[PDB]
Amino acid sequence: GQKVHPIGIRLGVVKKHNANWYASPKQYSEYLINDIQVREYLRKKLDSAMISNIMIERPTGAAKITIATARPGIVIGKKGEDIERLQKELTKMMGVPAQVNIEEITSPDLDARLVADGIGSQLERRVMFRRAMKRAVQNSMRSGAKGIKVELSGRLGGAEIARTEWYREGRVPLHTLRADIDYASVRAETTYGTIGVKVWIFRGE
RNA sequence: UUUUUUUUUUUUUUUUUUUUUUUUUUUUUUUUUUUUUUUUUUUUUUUUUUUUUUUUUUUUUUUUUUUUUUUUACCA
RNA sequence: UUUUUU
RNA sequence: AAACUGAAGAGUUUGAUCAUGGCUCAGAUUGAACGCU
RNA sequence: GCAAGCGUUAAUCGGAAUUACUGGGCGUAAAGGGAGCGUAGGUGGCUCGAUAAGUCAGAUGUGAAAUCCCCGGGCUUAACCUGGGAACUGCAUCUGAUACUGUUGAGCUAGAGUAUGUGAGAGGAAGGUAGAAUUCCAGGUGUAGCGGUGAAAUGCGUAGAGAUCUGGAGGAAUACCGAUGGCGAAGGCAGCCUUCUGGCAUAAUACUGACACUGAGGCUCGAAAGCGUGGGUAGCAAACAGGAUUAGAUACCCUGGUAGUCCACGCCGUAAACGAUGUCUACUAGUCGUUGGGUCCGGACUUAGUGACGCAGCUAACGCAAUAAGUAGACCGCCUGGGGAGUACGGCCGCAAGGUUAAAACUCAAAUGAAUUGACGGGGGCCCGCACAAGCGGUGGAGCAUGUUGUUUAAUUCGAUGCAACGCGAAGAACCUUACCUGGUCUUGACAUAUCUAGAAUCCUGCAGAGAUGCGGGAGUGCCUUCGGGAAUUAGAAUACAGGUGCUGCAUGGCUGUCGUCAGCUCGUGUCGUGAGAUGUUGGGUUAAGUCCCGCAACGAGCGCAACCCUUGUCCUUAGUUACCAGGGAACUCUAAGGAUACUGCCAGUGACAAACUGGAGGAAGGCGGGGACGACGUCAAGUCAUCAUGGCCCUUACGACCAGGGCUACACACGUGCUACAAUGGUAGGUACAGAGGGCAGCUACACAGCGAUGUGAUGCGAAUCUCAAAAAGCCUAUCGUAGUCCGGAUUGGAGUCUGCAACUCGACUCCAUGAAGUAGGAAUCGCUAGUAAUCGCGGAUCAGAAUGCCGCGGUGAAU
Repeated sequence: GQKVHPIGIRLGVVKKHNANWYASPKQYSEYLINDIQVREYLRKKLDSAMISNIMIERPTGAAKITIATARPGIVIGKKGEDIERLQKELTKMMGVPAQVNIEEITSPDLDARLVADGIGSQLERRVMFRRAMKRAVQNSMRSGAKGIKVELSGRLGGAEIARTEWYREGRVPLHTLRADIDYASVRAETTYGTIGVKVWIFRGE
């Protein structure tokens, strides 16, 4: 526990906030609470389709939610009937129409959250942690990442003593502020406890 | 028995001349030390064996007892 | 000159 | 014609190593005993 | 896995090459006898013969049968029985062979010895002698110290020391030479001279003719200490005495000091007696020293020693390496896990001390060698950081605030505990928070889904009660679809369950501290090593930096460093309101976006023809311009299950849930952080200046009036570059106080109020009047700070109804070193 968040330290130099609205000092708190509610609802509902970058920007009441997923087809549904239900469920627990327009991740091996959640799903499927970690490294490296680091922390393989393991390939220079490093941290709820999964994908400058 | 020596702080020792209680070691609190020693700062601490007696005042002067040491306890 | 221990 | 056919190692000293070196084990055997059957 | 058996125990061999004949070792792991001489023994040169014992071959006799093995035969198969073979590695007697061993005859010279000439040497034994120096004694001069130590003190000295000079006595050792130099079997042996005496080295000739090597027992010699008798006795010095040091100091240091050390003659018989390496022989790259000879032309060669390197070979490695630990041979000694133990007992030796030979029980699964990586050292070298030093100001003493301990309580909720817990979680406990205590209560429950019964929810009410709660009365009849009805909704009908700040941070995730913003930490390939590993990453510089350059069996890479980010320092451009004011202006400040500049870029030197450093110019800025964020691999089973999430454990009319009151605020006490002071560089009373940043509808308030004041009423502007908080204080001028516990300090207490809030008793903050406590500069000890810093002065904000001396920021003045 001695490292800054890669996204947060880069929030203004090369990255952008995944929430772009403006409020007044009194309105801001309720905007933020509603935003966090929508985010947690979305991440629990669309847990099948591999969404990674839900972005909330609300211009004057009406909002424009933008989810980026690697599998837009399943979350949109047939002719677009799941997306309408999602639209109205968002609108119900926000103020007025939440236009959710859905992007597409054309390289799911370069997004850190998709890699981390894949490793997590494999871990909850009682797959060897070393093999899952190495598979993710290989997949990202041959998909074209300039660097990938993946850290697995916890009771790995049912071990009584938790340990931290990791693999790195490429550069992933955390201290460089202009590095374009995607980062994700998820948890796999195994049968022996929680295993934390951290993924750094360094893509350029 | 006897004659001398005395008995005081936790201990072992100083007083004292009627007008007061002492070092040292402790002990307690601090401080140095990772922590304990050592060390350094502070403190606390005496029915002066007891009991009559004299004095305005006694641990100190008298008398008794009581512990302590000694030294004696011999002749048939 | 004088630093014992765990 | 034949009597000419036979040879395995492991554990344990160290943070690790190689050596030394003891201890221990896997085999065969019995005029056997004991326990369960 | 075995199976009518399967396991255990006992016992033997195996594995164990762990007694090694096959088939081990002894430099450092256990192991070379202290060294020699030599007895028994073992082994042993060349040539020509003899013999035929060993040896080899053949034949014969025998080596019982059974068993083992081979080929078969009979039991239904098999076990079993059985025929014939093979074998029985042996012994005996004859015959043959003669390479080797034995026994012999003759011969030989190469191993080993002899005679003769030269040479070196601390080889040994006995005498004598010399010169320095110490000590002692006796004198002359001389006067107050000497001596000793890290300091001292003991000690010596005015009865005259020490110093200096002159005589005398005596003992021991032999500076310089002096040297991995010499000699000796080892132990050992140093002045010089004589005597007695051993070995060695060397050139040639002659001679003997295997006379040799090794060697159990045995004998001899054998450092130092020690023992006996008799002498000696200067210095040194066990013991011993005193002085110091120390917690102690039977020591180390100091001052003395006896045995002993010296001699003679004897004992002892042991040493890390070491090269931790038995002796002897042969052979096997080389290079450079040195000692004693010799031969040739200052060198060359050859010998016997004595050293340093270094192949092959050897070794576990270190290392050895013609002076082997290599390649072989002869003989001897020794080892067989660590302790017990080189001990006991018994012999033998000894005057004794003791030596020598040498077990066992028992006990433990190790004990060891060499090397590797770290860590550490009261090891070495180089370097950095407010680490010290140089300074400035504090803390530790007072009162108060706050946190913790302890104590006390019904409870004083829980966690944080060396740095890196203690104004920490908590960015703000009257109720709430709240997790604790007392009491009053509820049980699918305050909260989610499954469900079916009525109703739009929702609003207004009465009483009882501290409240949670309990019992009752009125208004409303939703909306879309419409007679199935639906997003919400109130009271349960029950099972699932919910709920748990209950436990385990030593089951965990996430998050954080810390070494430490220290400069490190690794990897791939290559190479080296049996290997753990190494190299890279080390070295010469250089840097803030594993920064950079150059070397280099390394070549490269990664995370760290730096840079990219924010802020500040100068300028330019766009823009000019609510900002600004030089002459409505578009100058300026400012505001807030985008850029410019700074790069060792230029100059001079130093530097390996480098990296780099030193100084200079220009510039607002000069070398990293200043400040921040950014915290490598990892370490502390570091902190957090009470933010959260979570594995497991635990409670489900209760450890869950609701309400009122109380507690978290108690104080013999102790500590940690602070604030206010102890005053004159100041207090007080008047004037008069100069900020920044931040907040404001969950509000800030112009102004007026009332009040001593906190505040209260009316009212105005402002979601703010507009209005406001708001006046900055320290500062400057004048007066006064005149060193006093005061005109310092402002705790504590009494009284009266204002606000916030349902509510100020426990337990709020301010205001006013009165009181006026300790405190006069703080022990041992200890902390922060290197420049706009410390010190000091005010001003904002988060949390927040109210409640900062804490936290987070802002500017003012502004050092010392």
